[PDB]
Amino acid sequence: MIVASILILIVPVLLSVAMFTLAERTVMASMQRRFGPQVSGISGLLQPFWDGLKLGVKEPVLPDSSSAGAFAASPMISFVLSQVAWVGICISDASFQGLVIMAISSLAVYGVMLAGWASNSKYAFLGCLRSVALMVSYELSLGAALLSIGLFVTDGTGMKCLNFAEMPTTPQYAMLPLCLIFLVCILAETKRDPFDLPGYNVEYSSLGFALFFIAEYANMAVMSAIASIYFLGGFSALKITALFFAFVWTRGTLPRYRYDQFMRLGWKAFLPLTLAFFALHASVAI
Amino acid sequence: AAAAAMIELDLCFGLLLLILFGLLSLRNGHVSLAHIRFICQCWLVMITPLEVQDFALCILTVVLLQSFHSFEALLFLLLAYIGQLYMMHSCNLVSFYVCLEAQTLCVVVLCGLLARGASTSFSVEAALKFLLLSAMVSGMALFWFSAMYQRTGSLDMVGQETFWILLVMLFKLGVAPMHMWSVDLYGSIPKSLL
Amino acid sequence: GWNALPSLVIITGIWTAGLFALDKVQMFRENKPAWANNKDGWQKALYRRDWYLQREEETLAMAK
Amino acid sequence: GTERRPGESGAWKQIERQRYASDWENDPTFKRTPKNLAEVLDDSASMLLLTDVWRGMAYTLGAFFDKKVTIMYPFEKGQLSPRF
Amino acid sequence: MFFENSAILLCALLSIAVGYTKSPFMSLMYSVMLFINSSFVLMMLGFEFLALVNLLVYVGALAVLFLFVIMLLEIPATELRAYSRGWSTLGIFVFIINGVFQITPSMGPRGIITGLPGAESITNLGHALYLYFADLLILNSLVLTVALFGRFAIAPV
Amino acid sequence: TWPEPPNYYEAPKHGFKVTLENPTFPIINPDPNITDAVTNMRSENWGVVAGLAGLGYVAGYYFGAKVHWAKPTALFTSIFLGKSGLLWGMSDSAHRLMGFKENSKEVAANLPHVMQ
Amino acid sequence: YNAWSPAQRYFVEGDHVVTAEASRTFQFTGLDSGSFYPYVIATVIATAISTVFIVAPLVIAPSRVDLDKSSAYSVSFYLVSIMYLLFDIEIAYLFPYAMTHASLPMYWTMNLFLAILVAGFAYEWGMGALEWRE
Amino acid sequence: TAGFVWREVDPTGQAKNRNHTYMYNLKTFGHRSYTRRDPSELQAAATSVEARVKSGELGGLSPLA
Amino acid sequence: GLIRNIATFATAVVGWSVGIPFVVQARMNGYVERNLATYDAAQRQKAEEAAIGG
Amino acid sequence: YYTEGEIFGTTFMYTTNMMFWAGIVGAVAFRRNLIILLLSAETVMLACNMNFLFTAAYLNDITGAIMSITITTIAACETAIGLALCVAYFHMRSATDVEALNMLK
Amino acid sequence: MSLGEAFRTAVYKEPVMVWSLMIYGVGISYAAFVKPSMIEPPPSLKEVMAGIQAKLNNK
Amino acid sequence: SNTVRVPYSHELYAMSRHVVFRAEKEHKAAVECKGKHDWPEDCKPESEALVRATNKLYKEIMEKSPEEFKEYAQCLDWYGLRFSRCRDKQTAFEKAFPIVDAKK
Amino acid sequence: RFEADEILTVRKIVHPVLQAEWDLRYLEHLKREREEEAKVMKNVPGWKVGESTTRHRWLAPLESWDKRPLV
Ligand SMILES: CCCCCCCCCCCCCCCCCC(=O)O[C@@H](COC(=O)CCCCCCCCCCCCCCC)COP(=O)(O)OC[C@H](O)CO
Ligand SMILES: CCCCCCCCCCCCCCCCCC(=O)OC[C@H](COP(=O)(O)O)OC(=O)CCCCCCCCCCCCCCCCC
Ligand SMILES: COC1=C(OC)C(=O)C(C/C=C(\C)CC/C=C(\C)CC/C=C(\C)CC/C=C(\C)CCC=C(C)C)=C(C)C1=O
Repeated sequence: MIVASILILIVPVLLSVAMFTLAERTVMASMQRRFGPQVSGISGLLQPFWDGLKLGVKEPVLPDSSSAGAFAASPMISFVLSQVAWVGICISDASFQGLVIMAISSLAVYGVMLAGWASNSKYAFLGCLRSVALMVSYELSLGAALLSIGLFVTDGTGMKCLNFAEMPTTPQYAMLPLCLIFLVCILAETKRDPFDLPGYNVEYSSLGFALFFIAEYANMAVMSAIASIYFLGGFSALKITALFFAFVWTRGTLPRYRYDQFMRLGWKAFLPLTLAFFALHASVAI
Repeated sequence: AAAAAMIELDLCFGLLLLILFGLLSLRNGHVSLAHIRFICQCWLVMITPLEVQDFALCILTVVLLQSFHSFEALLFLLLAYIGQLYMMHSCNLVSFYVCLEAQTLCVVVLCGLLARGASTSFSVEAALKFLLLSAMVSGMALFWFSAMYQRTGSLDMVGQETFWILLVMLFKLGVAPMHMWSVDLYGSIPKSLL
Repeated sequence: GWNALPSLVIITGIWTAGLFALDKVQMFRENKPAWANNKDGWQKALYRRDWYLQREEETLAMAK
Repeated sequence: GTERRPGESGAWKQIERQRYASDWENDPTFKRTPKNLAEVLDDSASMLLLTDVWRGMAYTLGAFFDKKVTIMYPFEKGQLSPRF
Repeated sequence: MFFENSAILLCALLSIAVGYTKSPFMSLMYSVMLFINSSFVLMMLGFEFLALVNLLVYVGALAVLFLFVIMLLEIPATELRAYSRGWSTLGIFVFIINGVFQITPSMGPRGIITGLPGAESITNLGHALYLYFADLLILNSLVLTVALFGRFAIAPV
Repeated sequence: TWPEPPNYYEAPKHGFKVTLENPTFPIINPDPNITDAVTNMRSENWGVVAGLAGLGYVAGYYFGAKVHWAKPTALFTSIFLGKSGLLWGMSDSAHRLMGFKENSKEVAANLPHVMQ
Repeated sequence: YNAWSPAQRYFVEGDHVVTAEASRTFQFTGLDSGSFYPYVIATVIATAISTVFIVAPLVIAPSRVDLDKSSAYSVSFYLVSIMYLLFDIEIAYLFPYAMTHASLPMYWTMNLFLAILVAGFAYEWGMGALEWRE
Repeated sequence: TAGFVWREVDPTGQAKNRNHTYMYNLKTFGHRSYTRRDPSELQAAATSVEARVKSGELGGLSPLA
Repeated sequence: GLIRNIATFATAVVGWSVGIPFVVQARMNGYVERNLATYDAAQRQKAEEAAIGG
Repeated sequence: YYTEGEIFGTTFMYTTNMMFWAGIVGAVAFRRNLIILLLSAETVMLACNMNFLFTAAYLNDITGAIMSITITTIAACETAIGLALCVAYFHMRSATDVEALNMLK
Repeated sequence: MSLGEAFRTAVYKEPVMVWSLMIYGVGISYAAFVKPSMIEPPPSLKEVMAGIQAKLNNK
Repeated sequence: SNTVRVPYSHELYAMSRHVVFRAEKEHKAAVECKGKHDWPEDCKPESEALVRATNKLYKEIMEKSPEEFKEYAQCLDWYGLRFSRCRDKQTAFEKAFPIVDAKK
Repeated sequence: RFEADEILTVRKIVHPVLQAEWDLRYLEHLKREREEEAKVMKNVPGWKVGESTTRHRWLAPLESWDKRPLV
């Protein structure tokens, strides 16, 4: 029954990832006064499936100067971690569920760094360290935000936890600036605009590349569900769609930062703000 | 009631104020820090209890601080003094382990920091060897403490496992034949840390 | 625009149907709509006692 | 607006120059220091809480609900002249 | 209980494997596998939070620093006498005597112990850390301060 | 076997350093706050606070003048030694109030209706 | 895992309980509360799926051998990695605080902990170590 | 404390040297002790419980049939 | 090669998972045997002390 | 003669003893670099941490968890300082040593 | 300069640091002073349960 | 050996208000015995009295108001023994079977 | 806090009933074990059935139903 529940979870995750990448193309097109994919299937509804099948019959490039095992292992590790994080969202009852998902998302750094070590490109090694530095820098603000969230999460028996079923079903109006910081931290983790300067998958083709992008979009959906649980009073389909629309909307209208600019932002703005909010919420919670 | 612990709160408040004062003095470009050293010596006197051995250690460290000149070195020596003072009051292997490890980390960092000239790499080499040799002795201490804790169920330092803890203590004094880390340290590290 | 509406509707429908199916499957596995609640040591002790006493009631039923 | 700030300067020599000297106060293209409480709150609501990102977001959301300029080739064609 | 005992015994294999291989990258990969497997072993004992701390600190933070240092400092010299010099037979004999036959075990005269799962309470841990062991908590903070200042002073310029 | 039902909302009343004594003097207040500690402090405590502050000012002026920064060094050193003395004096007053030190002066002043 | 003693089975005798436990369905409301067992199965299933994704283009795709197709087309990270290590340890320390209903002396002890943290952080800020110009 | 100790001399001399671990644990955690019940009370209580069972104001040992 | 290394790792893991429990079982059997010898010697000493101790 | 819990406990203790001696000896025996020596020191710390957590569960006692947190803190601090020193020494001595981080050659 | 000029220049040149320190100070001050003035202020099991039922039955 | 058991956990939670209002003396005796004596043999009569007094009360409720008790206990079972999700069933059961004997 | 206080009160009510039920079951299991031991060791010279090991304090079983491994 656990294997059945996990496969029944896995099916809409992949279907949703295909529909997310189509919806990103089409919403980005509608903001730019065009159409986006319409030809490939009726209303363009077959475009992600033909992208996946095109990459399926695409030639796998295995460079004969790299280490083949780590090269194969990097997108597998990314994909596996995304699927495991989704299972932790929906098929768990653990006491420290948010800490579990934070631990899983801290493991997601390895696919980037294994891709940087494996492929023998000069600037893949240069960009992997930058991407890892960005993700590493914003993980701390995510953790301090979780500290602020957990100060008010108590179940019926009186025990404090990070269990998702014990979270309240009303929006957390008291933590609006922390919610905004959380959303920009999600944007920084997924390497989206305005942090998309670093790429690391420059040597990958066919289904290894497809695994990289499925992992990226599934991680975006994980973080969207986490933000909707923590701040928006629950996990729902409408909230997932609205937050995804917001992320595409921000990608349509903004330019990106330099490397040192978002490093200064994450180490001089977001971390002191989350720590100061934690101290204020701890003072309130007494 | 926490009224019996004002010296601990005073220790922490003094460290918090001293870091901020050292930051403000360095924003002016002061190339000497005798005022910081005097405040460090005052802090050393203010946290030491009224025993003979405690004050012997305190007066010794006040005299030693006159041979050190940077802010970071003074901070490392103060945080090594905290371990040196509180090891004399340790009645378990928990506090024993933490005080010894704080002292080892401070010594390693000071050996790295203060070297100059052609002897810089020799000092860094001897500091690395000391750190590697210290790590396995710390592992031996933790392993046999875990053995003692499982056997007795308490924190009493009795039984056969005290022989390995004694060997840990003999390593920290440079007792032969575990003496060669100190012989390596004497050949390269500068005279003030010696 | 009107071209972006079908994909955005389909994402919602996919997640609605998938969450409904996953809910029905896990409800069949657990038989109570509070299986995902936080449980401390007392609640774990209570569930384990209930399971073992249910097994004992089954064992005693097949003897009369 | 086209105004400048000490801190929003993209380089390092000007960042070092604005935090160690008040030569930027002579330049007329800089935004002046707030003088009272309400001006400080306006400056903080500019820096924190964004509101400059939001104007661009409102424009792009208006474009999301606007008309499109795409032709459906080859069922629809462009426009040419007899001199082509 | 075959898979649980096998998962327990796998940690010793990975501990040997860290030093056995000649590739530093593969040594770090073995260490990451070992720490993940040990975090799952600690959760057999009933510890949920401390296993997550194991994962988050060692795999999430420290192994990234290891991989950056290795990838920045290791030009391939596995042929350059890392294979051509072999290993030490005296050290292997010491490992066999002390860790396989275990002539000086930690249990001493005892040879059998009953493993018992716990029930971790984080309220008890919070009470202990912030009331009963508060001086040790502050001294751990001072050690972290030593680490931060000392690294920033020792950073190569 | 069956454990005790845990009380999540009650924390133990425990200070990390335990005195291991019974008081040998009359107990006025077993748990005085900071206002209680300052309002029953003796004059010798204020005298040693002012002496420490003055010595700190003079020595800070001496050491801060070598880098031409004498006045802020004097102010900081004065505050540093003065807060050390103030913590000492408040602790002494609280120990007299709790009964661990002699408090004949304090019993005849802190109990207006329980004077005699 | 199955219980190996009569005390672990609440002193229920018989052979029906032993077989019923060994062949039980996974249940968070039965014997497997807070179990973390679905995390292992998810890893196994997802590793199977990604391996099938890796292997399949070696069968159903064209391939041509070429020597050019198989060819290539700071200290700030040390700062970030070591600072992230120390700050992650500090957040892990702060987590048992937030999971308790803390009294006031716990609050002031935690604030002393945070104060030491932010004092070291503010020293590194003031010396210009968080300005990533190099 | 839980890992540190401080030793000071009693000015009056009216303090007795004991094990500070035992004293610390007595103040911090206490010490629970029990006694065996006298057997005559056991048979008296068993007789009273048997009488309460027989007279009908006590139920059975199981809720089942 | 990659297939050789994966096969060697799988072989080492399976061989370790089957071979070490026999080492542990032999060690526990030796401890049980020595403990039973100690119990019998203690019973013999108790009988001797009862015989000449009244 | 012995139960499943006794097999589980004895297997845990045998595993951690072999882990401790593997971390102490093996990287030195195989003549590896200072980076791998620091990794093996982390293996030693992991063995001690697992022993403390096992004992804390075994006695129903809090001291093993306190020791676990402390061990993680001290081990990470020492490892970070050691890696910084390794990088500094490598940059100081690579012009004449090549194999500078290997002192067991 | 006074409090006002230095504060305005500091918040104009670096607003996030000043606002972070203000949030931290508000929390510290509320727990130190504001909370202990306005918001701060053996029965058997049967009386406790009777009180719980009495609190439940009106609402 | 004889089979000794008390009702299931949701039934125990559903009947826990009547235990202190109708079997207080057995509860007091069991608490005092467990405070005084650690060996389970030394507290056997009071343990037996408390078990039998709980089971007699369980037999009383099923004779007087079985359907209200069954729906309330099923509600407590469904929602993980959270009392705040079954106030209406609790009110109906306490109306059918009062906690203390009313109008006496 | 009100919900937690109610649940704590109910758990305090239920805890002696459960401990009593545990005690009676433990006694019955001990009786069965003593019958089995008396059947096994009847011919062994000097063996006593039912010999408690400790002298003063009762020893609970090491293992219990409520503590299980997670994975
Ligand atoms: C620029 C620096 C100036 C410093 C001096 C001025 C600042 C004032 C000093 C700070 C406050 C006074 C010192 C502490 C007062 C404790 C006395 C007390 O009882 O106060 C409260 C005690 O609570 C606290 O605030 C306790 C502080 C705990 C501090 C814990 C950490 C101690 C230090 C550990 C360091 C470890 C050692 C490191 C080296 C190994 C509660 O009062 P009450 O009992 O009357 O109220 C009862 C109410 O219900 C709450 O209890
Ligand atoms: C940077 C800015 C940070 C902002 C921080 C905001 C802090 C907000 C604190 C809000 C406190 C909770 C809201 C009111 C609930 C009180 C509960 C209560 O008394 O229950 C009894 C009672 C309920 O009746 P019952 O049925 O008897 O429980 O409620 C009241 O009496 C509440 C009456 C309204 C009082 C409103 C007070 C507004 C000002 C509070 C302080 C604001 C300044 C603090 C900082 C100053 C500078 C340091
Ligand atoms: C501007 O952003 C974007 C990109 O740049 C970042 C892109 O690169 C792409 C293109 C890349 C894509 C679509 C690859 C990632 C997605 C995949 C592979 C789809 C996953 C879907 C699955 C597994 C379900 C399909 C399989 C089915 C139905 C099974 C069929 C079986 C049978 C018929 C038997 C897009 C669309 C995009 O917008």
